Amino acid sequence: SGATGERPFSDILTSIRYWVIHSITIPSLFIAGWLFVSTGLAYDVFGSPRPNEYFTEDRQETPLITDRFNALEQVKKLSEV
Amino acid sequence: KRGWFDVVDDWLRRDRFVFVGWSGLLLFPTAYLALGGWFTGTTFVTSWYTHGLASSYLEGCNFLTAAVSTPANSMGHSLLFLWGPEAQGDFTRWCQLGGLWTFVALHGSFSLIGFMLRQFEIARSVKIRPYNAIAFSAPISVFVSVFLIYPLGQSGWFFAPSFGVAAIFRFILFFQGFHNWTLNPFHMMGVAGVLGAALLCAIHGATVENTLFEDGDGANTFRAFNPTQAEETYSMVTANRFWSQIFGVAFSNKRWLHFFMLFVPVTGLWMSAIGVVGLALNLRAYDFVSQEIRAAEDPEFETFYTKNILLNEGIRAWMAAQDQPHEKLVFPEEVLPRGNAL
Amino acid sequence: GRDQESTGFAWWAGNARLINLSGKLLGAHVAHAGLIVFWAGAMNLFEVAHFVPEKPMYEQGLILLPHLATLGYGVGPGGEVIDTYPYFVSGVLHLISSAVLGFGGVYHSLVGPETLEESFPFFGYVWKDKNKMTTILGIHLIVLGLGAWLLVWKAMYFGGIYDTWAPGGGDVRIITNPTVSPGVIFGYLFRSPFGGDGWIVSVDNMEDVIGGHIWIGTLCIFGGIWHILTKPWAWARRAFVWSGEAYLSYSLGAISIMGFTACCMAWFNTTAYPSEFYGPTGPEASQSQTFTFLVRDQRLGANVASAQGPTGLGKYLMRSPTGEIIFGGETMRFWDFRGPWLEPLRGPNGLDLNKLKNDIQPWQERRAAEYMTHAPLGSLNSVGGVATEINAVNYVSPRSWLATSHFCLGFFFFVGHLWHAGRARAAAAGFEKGIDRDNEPVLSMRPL
Amino acid sequence: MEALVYTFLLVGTLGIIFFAIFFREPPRIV
Amino acid sequence: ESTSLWARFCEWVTSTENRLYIGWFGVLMIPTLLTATSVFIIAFIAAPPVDIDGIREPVSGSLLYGNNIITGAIIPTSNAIGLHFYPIWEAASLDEWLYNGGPYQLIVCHFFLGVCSYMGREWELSFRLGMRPWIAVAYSAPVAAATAVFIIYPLGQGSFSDGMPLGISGTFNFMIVFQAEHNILMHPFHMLGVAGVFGGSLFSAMHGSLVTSSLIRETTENESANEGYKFGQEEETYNIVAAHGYFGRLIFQYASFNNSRSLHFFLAAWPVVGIWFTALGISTMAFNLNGFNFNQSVVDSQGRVINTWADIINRANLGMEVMHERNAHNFPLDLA
Amino acid sequence: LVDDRLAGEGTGKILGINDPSLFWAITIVFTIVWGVFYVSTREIDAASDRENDDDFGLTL
Amino acid sequence: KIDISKQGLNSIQNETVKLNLMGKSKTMESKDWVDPQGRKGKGYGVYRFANKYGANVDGYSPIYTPDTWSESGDSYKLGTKGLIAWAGLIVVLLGVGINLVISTSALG
Ligand SMILES: CCCCCCCCCCCCCCCCCC(=O)OC[C@H](CO[C@@H]1O[C@H](CO[C@H]2O[C@H](CO)[C@H](O)[C@H](O)[C@H]2O)[C@H](O)[C@H](O)[C@H]1O)OC(=O)CCCCCCCCCCCCCCCCC
Ligand code: CLA
Ligand code: CLA
Ligand code: CLA
Ligand SMILES: CCCCCCCCCCCCCCCC(=O)OC[C@H](CO[C@@H]1O[C@H](CS(=O)(=O)O)[C@@H](O)[C@H](O)[C@H]1O)OC(=O)CCCCCCCCCCCCCCC
Ligand SMILES: CC1=C(/C=C/C(C)=C/C=C/C(C)=C/C=C/C=C(C)/C=C/C=C(C)/C=C/C2=C(C)CCCC2(C)C)C(C)(C)CCC1
Ligand SMILES: CC1=C(/C=C/C(C)=C/C=C/C(C)=C\C=C/C=C(C)/C=C/C=C(C)/C=C/C2=C(C)CCCC2(C)C)C(C)(C)CCC1
Ligand SMILES: CC1=C(/C=C/C(C)=C\C=C\C(C)=C\C=C\C=C(C)\C=C\C=C(C)\C=C\C2=C(C)CCCC2(C)C)C(C)(C)CCC1
Ligand code: OEX
Ligand SMILES: [Cl-]
Repeated sequence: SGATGERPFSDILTSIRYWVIHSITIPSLFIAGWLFVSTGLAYDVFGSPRPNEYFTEDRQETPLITDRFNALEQVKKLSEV
Repeated sequence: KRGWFDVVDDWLRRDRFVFVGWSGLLLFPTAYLALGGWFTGTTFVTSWYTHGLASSYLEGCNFLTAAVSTPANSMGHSLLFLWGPEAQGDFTRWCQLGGLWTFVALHGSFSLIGFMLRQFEIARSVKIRPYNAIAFSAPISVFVSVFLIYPLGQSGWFFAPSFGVAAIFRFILFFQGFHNWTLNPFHMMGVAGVLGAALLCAIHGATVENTLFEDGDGANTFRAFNPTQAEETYSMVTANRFWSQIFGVAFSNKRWLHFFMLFVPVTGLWMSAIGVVGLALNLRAYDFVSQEIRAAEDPEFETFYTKNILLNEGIRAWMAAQDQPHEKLVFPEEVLPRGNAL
Repeated sequence: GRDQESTGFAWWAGNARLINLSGKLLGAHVAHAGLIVFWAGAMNLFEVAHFVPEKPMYEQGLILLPHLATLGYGVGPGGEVIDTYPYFVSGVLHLISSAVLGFGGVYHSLVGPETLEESFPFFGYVWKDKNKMTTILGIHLIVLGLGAWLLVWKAMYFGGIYDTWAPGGGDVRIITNPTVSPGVIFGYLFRSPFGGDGWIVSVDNMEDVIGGHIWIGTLCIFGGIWHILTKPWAWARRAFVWSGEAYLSYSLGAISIMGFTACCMAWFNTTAYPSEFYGPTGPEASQSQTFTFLVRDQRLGANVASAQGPTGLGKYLMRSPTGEIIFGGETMRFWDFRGPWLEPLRGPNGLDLNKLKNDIQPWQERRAAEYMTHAPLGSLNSVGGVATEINAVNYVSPRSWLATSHFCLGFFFFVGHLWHAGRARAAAAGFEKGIDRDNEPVLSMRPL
Repeated sequence: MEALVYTFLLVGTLGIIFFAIFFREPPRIV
Repeated sequence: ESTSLWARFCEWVTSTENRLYIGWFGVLMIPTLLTATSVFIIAFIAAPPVDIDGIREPVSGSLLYGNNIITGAIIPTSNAIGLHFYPIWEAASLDEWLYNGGPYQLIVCHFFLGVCSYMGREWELSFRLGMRPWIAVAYSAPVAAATAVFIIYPLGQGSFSDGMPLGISGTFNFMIVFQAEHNILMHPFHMLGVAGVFGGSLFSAMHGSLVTSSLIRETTENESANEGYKFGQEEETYNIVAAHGYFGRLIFQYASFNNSRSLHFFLAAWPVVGIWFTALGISTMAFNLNGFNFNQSVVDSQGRVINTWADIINRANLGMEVMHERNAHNFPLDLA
Repeated sequence: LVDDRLAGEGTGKILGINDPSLFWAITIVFTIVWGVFYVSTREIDAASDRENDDDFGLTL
Repeated sequence: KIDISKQGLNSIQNETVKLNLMGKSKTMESKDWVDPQGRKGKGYGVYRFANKYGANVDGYSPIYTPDTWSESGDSYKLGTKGLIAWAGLIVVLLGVGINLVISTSALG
C-alpha cells in the first residue's frame, strides 16, 4: 500500500519511450559483451589461457606457484607463451 | 539551520523504493563488489595457475563447475591486495594469482556486517524488535567460521572453500575424507537444526493453510484476508487439537511457536560453526579409539564406523595428488589403497 | 471462458471451472487426447528419422520403436531391424489422427455446447448420478476390453508377436496356445512382489502374456456389461464420495499403481520388454559380466568351477541360498535373472557345469559381451558408465529412462490421489473453504 | 559399562517422551 | 444409540475424544509401528553381527557387541538374500534369521506400512475435525524420502543390503557410497533438495524472527513475551503490517508477503516441493540415472584434458568407489 | 540336508499359502469380521437419518 | 477503513479485471450463487470482513494501479518523427553490429 514517489515499473515498461530507448541500449550492451570475448580482449584483461596456450613447449604439465613474494615474476614465467 | 549529520541522515533514511540508510554506505559498495567479483571471476578469471584447473565460462565451464578459486598455497594467508607485495598493481596478474578470491571474501564479509547493520537500522526506524538481525547472526557465524576462521588455522587460503558450486562440493568431499566431518557431533547438531527448521517450515505452513477460517465464498482462500484485520486467519484451537491427537504434543502458545521457528535454525548453524572452528585446528572427532583398538586386535570386528574409515583412506589417497598440487605427491599406483577388483 | 469473479477459482486453478460444464469438459479431455496421439506420432517420426541401422535400438535413445518392435513390426530373427516403414506408417497414422482429435477438442471446448444435458441427454451427465456414471464407466470399460482383444488378435491371427524365448532364436512368432488356465493367471496376480516372485512383472513367456490379455479382455467386456446394466449397491453408495473430483482421485490412485508397475516392468521384465530392443536389464548386465569373465578365464585356462574368490565364495560359480548353482560375486543378488541367452545353459539344478565348460555357443558369448557394456548405468547428461566414468560414450539405457520417468510420474500421481481425494471429501462434507467461525467443531468437543 | 550407560540414556529419553505426551500440562481456553 | 458391537467399535475407533486419535489408518499404523519399534529396540541393543555383503563377513551393529550410540545400527539384509522376502518363518532358526539380516527387512516392511498409515491417519483426523486436508500432502514429502532410501533404492539396486542402515554411522556410509556410485551432489534433484532445506531453514528463521519482532506489547519485562498470548485468543498477537513494513524495506516493498495466507502456503510449498524432488532423485538414481558427469569436459586445442572442479570431485569418487565393499567384487565393473 | 525349513520363499505361491491352514486362517478371520459388520450395516446407516436409497451417499 | 475508489484501480478497462484487482465479486455476493463444483455460497463475497475493513488484500495493497501512472507515458512525445528516426537507427546499428560480429570472428 502506498508508493514511494517513483514511477510504477508497469508504467515505464508499457511506455513507447522506454522501448524506443532500450531497443538500442540493451542490444548494444549485448554486442559490447560479445565483442569483448570475440576480439580476445577478455583473454588479455583477466589472463585466462586461450585453448591453445594452457601448456607451453617448456612446460607440458600444470603450473605451480611456489614463491609468495616473487609470485608476480613466477606467474609471468608460467603464463609466458 | 540543520547540521550536516541531520541533513545527511534525512537523505540516507528516506522512505524510497530501495532503502539506503547509513548501513548502506557500507553494504551497497561492498555487496556490489562481492557480487561483481564472483560474476567476473566465474566468467573470465581462470584457476590454471593457482589450482591447475579451468574454472571460468571462457575456459568452458558450466554454472556448475565455474568458480572463483582460492589462491595458491604458497601465498599462505596473504590478504592478496591489488597493491600487495605478491602482485604489485598488475591487475591481470592479480587475477591469475587468485587475488579475486580474497577480494570477494573480504568485500563480501563486510557486506554481511553491512546487512546486519541494515536490519538494525530499519528495525529501529520502523520501531519493531531486532530479532531478524539476531537471526542473521547464524549465517554470519557460518561464513566467518568456514570462509575465514577455517583457512586461517590451515596452511593458507588455498584450503578455504572456493566460491563455486562444484568447488563447494569438493570442499564438502574434502571434509569427509580428511576430517570425518559427518562423525563430528557439531555438524550433527547443525544437521538437526536445518532438517528441524525445514520440518517446522513445512508443518507450520501446512497447519495454517489447513486450519483457515472460512472468510469468503470462493474456493480461492488466498483472497479472503486483509493484513489489518483483527481476527486471526486460522484456528489455533483446531490446530492444537489436531497435533495433540496425531503427534501427542502440540503448540498452545502462538508466540512460543514462532520463537521456536527462529531458535531451531539459528542454534543449528551456530553449533556447526563451533565444529568448523575445531576443524580449523584439526581438532576433529575423526575416530573412536576404543573401536579402532578393538578392530586392530581381532580381524573379525566390523562396524559401519570402521567401514567409513576405510572410505576416508580412499578419499585422501586418491584426491591428494590433484587436490593439493603444492605437496607434489607422486604416489605410484601400487601404493594407493584399493579393494579387490573394483 | 470464465473468471474468478464469477467462479471463485483463480487462473492457476482455471480448469476447475469445467467441473460442471459437461460440454467444455468434454472438449478438454478430447483435446488432451489429441496431445497424447500427437506426441506418439511426432516422436515415432522423430525416432525413425534419427534411426541408423549400424547401432541397436537401445543405443539410439528410442523408446517408442521398441514397443512397435515387440509387436513384431520391422524385426527379424535375433532382434535385427530389417525394415523401418512399419514404424513410419504408425507415426503418420497417429500424427494425422491427432489433427481430427484436436479439432473435436477445440470445437467441443470453444464452440460446442457448454453443457450436454439439455441438448444431448445420452451424453449429458451429473456427477451425483451413480447410474449414469456406471454406464459411462461400463461403456469405456468395454472399449478397453476390445483394445485388449486387439493384442491377442495380432499375436494369434495378424502376423504374431515377437517372442524373445522362441525356439531357434528370438523372432516374431504366432501364438497358438495362450495360457488361459485359472491357476496360472491367479498365480501371477496373488504372488508376492518380492524377489523370486515379482508379482506380475515375472511373466516369462508370451503364452502367458496373451493368455493374460484374454482374461482382461473378457473381464472388461463382462465388467462393462455388468456396470452398464446395474447401478451401485447400498454398500457401495455408503463407501464412496459421488462427486466429479472424487472420481478423478479414484483414477489418480489407480493410475499411480500402473505407473509404478510400468517402472518395474521396464526395469526387470525381459519378455514383454525384450533386451534386443530395450537393452539389458540391471540384473542381466551383472550376470553378463560374470559370464564374460568366466568364458575368458576358461580360455586362459582355469577351472571356473573350483576357482575360489578372495572371500572364500566361488569366484565364478556359487550356490544360491536355496541350493541352485548361480554366478558368483555381487551378482549373487541377481540369481533370479532369467534371459533367453543364459537359460539354454541352465538345467533343473541351476547352471550346468558341463554346459558352461564345453557347450557355450558364440552367439551367447556375443550377447553377454554386448549387454555388459550397455548396462543401464548412465548419467543425466547421457554419459554411459558409473559416476566415475569419463565423457567417452553417449548412452543411457531406455529402461533407465522408462523406469525413472514413470516412477516420477507414478509418485506425483499418487500425490494427486492425496490432493484430489482429500479435497473431494472436504468439498462434499462442506469445509473445503475453511472452518466456520460460527460453529467451530473443536469448540463443541470436550477438552482433551 | 558403556553399553549400560547407552541403554539408560536411550530409555531415559524415551521415558521423558511418555511423560511429555500423557502427563503434559493441559491447554485450557482462557 | 449404538448397540451393535461393530457399531460401538467403529464409534470408538473414529472417536475424537481419545487422547491419541485412532483411526482406520490407526488400526494399521499402531500394530505395524509397534512391531517395528519393538524389533528396532531389541535389535539395536542386542542383535548378533549381520553378514550384509553376503561374503560371510559379519558386521556388528548392536550396543552389546561393542558399539556406541553413534556406530550402532541395524545392519541391512544379506546380499545373498537380495530382494527375496525373508520373514522369520522362512528361516530354519532365529539364529539363522539374525545372521542374515532378518530384522532389517521386518523393521523396514512394517515401518513402510506404518508411515503410509500415519499419512492416512493425518487426513482422517482432519476430516473428523472439519479441517482442510493436505497436511498429509505435506507429510508425503518425508514419506517419499523414507520409501526412496528404504524401499525403492533396494528395489532398483536389486538388494536390501543397499538400503540405508538404521543407524547414525550406517547412514553416513550410505551417503558416501551413494556419492561414489551416483554422484548425487551433481544431481539436480539433490540440488533442489538442498535448496529445500536451506530455503526452509531460511524461511523458518525469517518467519519466526519477523513475527517475534512484531509482537504487540502485552506483558512486562519481568515475564516472557510468550505470556502475552492466551490460548484461544480471537485477536492477533503480532502486527502483520509492522512486519511487512520492515521486510518490505529490508529488500523492497514487493518482495514481501503482505498476505498471511499466501505467506504460509509459500512456507509449506517450498520445503515440500524441495523434498519431493530429492526423494525423486534417490528414486531415479536407484535405476542408475546418475547426476551430471562433466569429467574431461574441458579439453584444450591439442586434445589435452584441462581438469575442473568436477574432476577433483571425480578423484574423491574414485577413492570411495575402490574402497567400498573391499571383499565383495570379483570383476572390475560395479554393475551391481 | 542338515535342518528343516518351510522352503516357500521365492516360489510364487498364491498369497503365500504353502499349506491350507493359512487359507483357513485368512478366510475364518475375514468371515468373522464381515459377519459382525454385516449385522450392523442397518444401524450404521440409520445414524445418517436417511435411507440407503439410490440417492444416498456423500455427494457434491 | 479503505476506500476502493482511492486505491488507483478506477481506470481498468475490463470490469472483470477491475473487480478482480479490487478484490470484489458481485456474483459471489449473492446467496443463490453456486460454486463451479456445486457448492452454494454462504452469503459472503470474496471477503466476509470487506465492509468492516473496506477491502481484501487485493484492495488494501494493489500491485497494478494505472491511475498513478504518469500521463506522459501514454504517448511518445517525439511522434512519428522520432519513430522513423528510431527505425532508421535500428537498421543502421543492426548492420554495423552484424559486421562487427563477422569481422571479429574466426569465421571461415
Ligand atoms: C510415498 C509414496 C510411496 C510409494 C512407494 C511405491 C513404490 C513402488 C513399488 C511398489 C508399490 C506400487 C504398487 C505395486 C507396483 C508394482 C510393484 C511390483 O511389480 O513388484 C515387483 C517388482 C519387481 O519384482 C521383481 O520381479 C522380477 C521378475 O523378473 C523375472 O521375470 C522377468 C520376465 O521374464 C525376467 O525374466 C527376469 O529375468 C526374471 O528375473 C524378479 O523376480 C525380481 O526378483 C523381483 O524383485 O518390484 C518389486 O520387487 C517390489 C518389491 C516389493 C515392494 C518393496 C517392499 C515393500 C514392502 C511393503 C511391506 C511388505 C509387504 C507388503 C507389500 C505388498 C502387499 C500386497
Ligand atoms: C564500503 C566501502 C568499502 C570497504 C569497507 C572496502 C574494504 C576493503 N577493500 Mg575495497 N573498494 C571499494 C570499497 C570498499 N572497500 C570501492 C568503491 C572500490 C573501487 C571499485 C574498491 C576496490 C578495492 C580493491 C581493488 C581492493 C579492495 C580491497 C579491500 C580490503 C582491504 C584493502 C583496504 O581496505 O585497504 C586498506 C585499509 C584501509 C585504507 C582502512 C583505513 C581507513 C582510514 C580510516 C582512512 C584514513 C584516511 C587518512 C587520514 C588519509 C586521508 C587522505 C585524504 C582523505 C586527505 C577491504 C576489506 C583489497 C582486497 O580486496 O583485498 C584482496 C583490494 O585489492 N577494494
Ligand atoms: C491439456 C491442456 C488444457 C486444455 C485442453 C484446456 C482446456 C480448456 N480450458 Mg484450460 N488451462 C490449462 C490447460 C488446458 N486447458 C492450463 C495449463 C492452465 C493454467 C494457465 C489453464 C487455465 C484455464 C483457465 C483460467 C480457464 C481455462 C478454461 C478452459 C476451457 C475453455 C477455454 C476457453 O474457452 O477460452 C478460450 C481460449 C482461447 C480462445 C485461446 C485460443 C487458442 C486455441 C484454443 C488453441 C488452438 C491451438 C491449436 C494449434 C489449434 C488446433 C486446431 C486444429 C483444427 C488443428 C477448455 C475446455 C476456461 C474455463 O474454465 O472455461 C469455463 C478458463 O477459465 N483454462
Ligand atoms: C476400471 C474398471 C472398473 C471400475 C472403475 C469399477 C468400479 C466399481 N465397481 Mg466394478 N468391475 C469391473 C471393473 C471396474 N469396476 C470388472 C472388469 C468387473 C468384472 C469382474 C467388475 C465387476 C463388479 C462387480 C460384481 C461389482 C462391481 C462394483 C463396482 C463399484 C464398487 C467399487 C468397489 O467397491 O470396488 C472395490 C473392490 C473391492 C471392495 C474388493 C477388492 C478386490 C480387488 C479386485 C482386489 C483383488 C485383486 C485380484 C487380482 C482380483 C481377482 C479377480 C479375478 C476375476 C481375476 C464401483 C463403482 C460393485 C457394484 O457396485 O455393483 C454395481 C459390484 O458388486 N464391479
Ligand atoms: C515412562 C516410564 C517411566 C520412565 C522414567 C524415565 C525418567 C524420565 C521421565 C520421568 C521424569 C520426568 C517426569 C516429570 C513429571 C512432571 O513434571 O509432571 C509431574 C506429574 C504430572 O502428574 C500430575 O498429576 C496431577 C493429578 S494429581 O494432582 O496427582 O491428582 C495433574 O494435575 C497433572 O497431571 C500433573 O500435575 O506428577 C505425577 O504425578 C508424576 C509422578 C512423579 C514423576 C515420576 C518420575 C519417575 C517415573 C518412574 C521411574 C521408574 C521407571 C521404571 C518403572 C518400572
Ligand atoms: C482447448 C484449449 C487449449 C488446448 C487446445 C489443444 C490441446 C489443441 C490440440 C490440437 C492438436 C492435437 C492439433 C494437431 C494437429 C496435427 C496436424 C495438423 C498434423 C499434420 C500432419 C502433417 C501436416 C504432415 C506431416 C508429414 C507426413 C504426412 C509424413 C512425414 C512427413 C510429415 C511430418 C511432413 C489451450 C490449452 C490452448 C487453452 C485454451 C483452450
Ligand atoms: C493382462 C496380463 C495378466 C493380468 C491379468 C489380470 C486378470 C489382471 C487383473 C487385475 C485385477 C482383477 C485387479 C487389480 C487390482 C485391484 C485393486 C488394486 C483393488 C482396488 C480397490 C480398493 C483398493 C478398495 C477401495 C475401497 C473399498 C470398497 C474398501 C474400503 C476402502 C475403499 C472405500 C477405498 C497376466 C499377469 C496374467 C500376464 C501378463 C498380462
Ligand atoms: C571484481 C572487480 C571489479 C568490479 C566488477 C563489478 C563491481 C561488477 C560486475 C558486476 C555484475 C553484476 C556482473 C553480472 C553478471 C550477470 C550475469 C552473468 C547473469 C546471469 C543470469 C542468468 C544466466 C539467468 C539465469 C536464470 C535463473 C536464475 C532463473 C530461470 C531463468 C534463467 C535460467 C534465465 C572492480 C572494477 C571493482 C575492481 C576489482 C575487480
Ligand atoms: O552392496 Mn551396497 O554398494 Ca550397490 O554397487 Mn554393487 O552393490 Mn554393493 O557394490 Mn556398489
Ligand atoms: Cl562381483
